[PDB]
Amino acid sequence: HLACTAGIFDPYVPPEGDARMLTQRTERLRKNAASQLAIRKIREFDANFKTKDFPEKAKDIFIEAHLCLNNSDHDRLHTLVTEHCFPDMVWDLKYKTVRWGFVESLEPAQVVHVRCNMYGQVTVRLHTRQTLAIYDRFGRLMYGQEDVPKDVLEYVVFERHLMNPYGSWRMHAKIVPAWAPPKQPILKTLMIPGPQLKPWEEYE
Amino acid sequence: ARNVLYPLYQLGGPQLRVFRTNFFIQLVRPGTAQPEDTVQFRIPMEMTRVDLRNYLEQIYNVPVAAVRTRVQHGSNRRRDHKNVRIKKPDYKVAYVQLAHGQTFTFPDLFPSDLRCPGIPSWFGL
Amino acid sequence: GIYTSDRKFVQIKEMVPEFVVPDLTGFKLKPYVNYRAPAGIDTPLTAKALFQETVAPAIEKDFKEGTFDANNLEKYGFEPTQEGKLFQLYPKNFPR
Amino acid sequence: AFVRLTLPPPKVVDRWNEKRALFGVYDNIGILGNFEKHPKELIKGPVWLRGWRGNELQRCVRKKKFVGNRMFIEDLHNLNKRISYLYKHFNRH
Amino acid sequence: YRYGMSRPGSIADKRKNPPWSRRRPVVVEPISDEDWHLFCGDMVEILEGKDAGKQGKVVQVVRQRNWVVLEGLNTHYRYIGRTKDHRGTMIASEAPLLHHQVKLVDPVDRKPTEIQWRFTEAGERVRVSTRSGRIIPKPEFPRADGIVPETWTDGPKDTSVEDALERTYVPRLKTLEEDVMEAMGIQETRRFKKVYWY
Amino acid sequence: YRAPPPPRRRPGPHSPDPENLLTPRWQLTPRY
Amino acid sequence: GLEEFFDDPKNWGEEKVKSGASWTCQQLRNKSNEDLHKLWYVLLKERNMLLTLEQEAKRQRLPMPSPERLEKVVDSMDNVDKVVQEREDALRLLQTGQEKPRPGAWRRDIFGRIVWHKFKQWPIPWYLNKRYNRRRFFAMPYVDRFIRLRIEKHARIEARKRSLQKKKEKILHAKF
RNA sequence: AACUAAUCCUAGCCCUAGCCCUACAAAUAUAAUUAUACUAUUAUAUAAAUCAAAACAUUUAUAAAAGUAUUGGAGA
Repeated sequence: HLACTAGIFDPYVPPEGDARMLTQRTERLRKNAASQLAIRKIREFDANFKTKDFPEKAKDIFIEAHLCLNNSDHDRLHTLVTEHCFPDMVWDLKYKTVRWGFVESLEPAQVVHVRCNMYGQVTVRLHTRQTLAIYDRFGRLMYGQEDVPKDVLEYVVFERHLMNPYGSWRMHAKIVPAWAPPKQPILKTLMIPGPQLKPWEEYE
Repeated sequence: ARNVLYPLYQLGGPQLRVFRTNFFIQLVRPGTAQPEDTVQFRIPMEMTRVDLRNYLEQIYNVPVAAVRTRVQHGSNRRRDHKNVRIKKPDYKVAYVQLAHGQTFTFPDLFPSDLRCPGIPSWFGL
Repeated sequence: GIYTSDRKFVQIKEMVPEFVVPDLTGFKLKPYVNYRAPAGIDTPLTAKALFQETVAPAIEKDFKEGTFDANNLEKYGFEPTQEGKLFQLYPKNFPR
Repeated sequence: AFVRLTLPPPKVVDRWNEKRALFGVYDNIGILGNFEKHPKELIKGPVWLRGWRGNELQRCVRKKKFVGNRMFIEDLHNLNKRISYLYKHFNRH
Repeated sequence: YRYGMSRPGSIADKRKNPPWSRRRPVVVEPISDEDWHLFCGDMVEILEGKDAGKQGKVVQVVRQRNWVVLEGLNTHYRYIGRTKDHRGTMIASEAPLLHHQVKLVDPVDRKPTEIQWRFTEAGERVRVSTRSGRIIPKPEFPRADGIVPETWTDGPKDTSVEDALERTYVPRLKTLEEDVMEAMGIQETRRFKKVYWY
Repeated sequence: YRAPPPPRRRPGPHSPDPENLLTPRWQLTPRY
Repeated sequence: GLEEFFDDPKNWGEEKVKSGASWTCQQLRNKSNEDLHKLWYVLLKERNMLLTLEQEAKRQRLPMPSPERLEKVVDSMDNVDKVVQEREDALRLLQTGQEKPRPGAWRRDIFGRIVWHKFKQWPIPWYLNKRYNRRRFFAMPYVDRFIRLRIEKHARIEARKRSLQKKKEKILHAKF
């Protein structure tokens, strides 16, 4: 049984300078031709789905999901996110302790584009400052700063199974814009191994 | 017909006719190198070489020139968990040479980010 | 065949089975049947059904006409003995 | 020796169940019934020891007589052999 | 042999129930064919479990363990494709539900109403609610193999529909062997000598 | 709970069945 | 023909071969005696070809395409035999009344048990056959002890199963 | 916080009660399990002893009246 589908039905293309930017909201109205028919499909099963008010509900799930990581609330996190999202979030955090906090959001969240036997997928735009610090099994710090805020802009996709009566909005994936800055480097150092050769072979 | 009683024949009795045949045969790729006309067959232990000739000639209309047959002893070395010897079923291999200049060859059946490792790629923070 | 005295094999033609192979040309039945074809409820044949299908109609016609007597049981299909038939129902004298 | 690492399952006993609550009723059948039925008549068990008691040899001997006609040949022979050993010990030592 | 979620005779089943297993037997209350009321495709409400109170449709029934399987209910999470190269992806995997953990649903009123088995005019047994007596018709479920009898198209070695349904038997006082002789006209005048059966 | 009915011995004449194998011989005598 | 021993060349290498359901007993009953005889060979021919392919698959250590085909053919052949046997059985009772095709009777073996003895064909009568008379159909006196053991063993069997049932009941009480 | 090990509850049984019982094919007593001829085909006397009599010899069990009258190397 699958309650989510990997990938995005229609990939929204973020425009450079959107962070600087009413305005963008009108662009959705201009682009409602592509998305409003999709919005109707979510509305048909729900009828309370509005692009203006959806981000608040989605934002709570996104923030809550990250909070579960601090407490390792795997059971809670499963409900918050779809099955596709969960493996990425927690697999690499095994035997690690992370302190995550949410600073005030820089800009209000707004729905960006939606494209759904029926899995409604809604793209949301979020810019928020957060704090991250990950430590080793021994407690040694390996990544992030305990009390320094980092401003991150990302687009988050939630997915709900419209057909199922029990279907609910769960985070499915995050769309990363190319203009987004690179992630912070790790504290530890890595080594790129040299070419491996047999005794007969010689270095080149 | 196998695992059945055949009617006893006495002088003046009818010819023995098997209207329905229980003998089941399978063509096998020859393990050893044999002449192309020669064909290997696995047949029930109660079937005679003459029956195979009649069987092929009547049911399958296959002309046969010569027949050679052998009985293979099944290995009983294998034992189960209870230490009871397991016997491989004994089978008879028949080498059938085709007639009328026909030649046979076995058909070809079944022709995270590298820069940031250990941190889940989901995090953008 | 028979092994006689002097350790000599003498094949007997009658004891050698002959495979009677029917002609499959014009026969419409094949190894498998359609899933489209509905299955038939099993109704095993019994002596009562066999007698009713074959023997009953003759007697019913004869009984109304009155041309029935005990002596003529063979007339309606009774076999006093199985001898003379190539296939004897009892004792069985033919192979499967 | 080594001992269980877990407690046995809890047992709950009802002391006012019909069997325990009504145990012994009619034990005064003789005095309260005009002695028409003796309380020994209320004994339920093997036939050869209903209203009777004795030592093992007496019990075994009484058992043989009561159901000897219904005893298995193997059982009867085994009982006889056991009685023979018992007889010598009690009646000669 | 302890019946499990894995189909009997599977590789996992052999590991689960080895021939030398001598574990404490599992108790499953025997349920008669008349007593049993749960069938695949029946909408039922989970009395207890992870998803208790959520109505679902049955998709698999292991009557040996009195287990009813609901798709998308009593569902846990596990990794699909977990391998050396890839971490793996979470999937939703159902867990067995015992018969007492579910009850049939009345179509008119959605509730877990106790039912009693009784026949109908057509003769088909139908479960009838003990309270608010109503007829719960047998649900329609597709064939497990996925082969629709009507849609099936004859392949090689498959007879046409008409040929199979043709009846050619003519009742007569002759066996198959005799009938074959009559059609093929085999003639043999020799007769076996008397055989002393004993 | 209520106690079961008291055990009672059946009164009145009772005639053993002569044909029955189980019944002892002495119970079929004229003295009986 | 040799080609009949093998599957269709087009089907060779395919994952499966499309086949329908096996012949049911009722349909075979509708078919005539001559039709039933022909169908037996048709099923037999398919069965032999599938057997030949399966044996080659085992040698090649490869999967057999559509193994259900052999099962369907075997079921059809079994259904054919009983339908033909039913007609043979019905006629035998009508003309002779004998409930078994082979002459037989109930006889007592040397162990004291009563077993159905199937008669055998002989060219000479029993009294002129010393070897047949040599066969023993009588129970020795020492079997009387065995007969008592059989009655006791039957009684013991009832006790053992009850003990076995009691142990199973412990599971019911223990689990619940 | 260590290796070897250890831990478990039913597998089942036991005694009484109840109850007499009347539960595929093919091949076989030939050399059993060898599809048809050979070659006729067939068990069993008291149970004893051991044992007890400290050996050993006649001898040594196998509802109440009553272990009484009796019997016994009058002894087990």
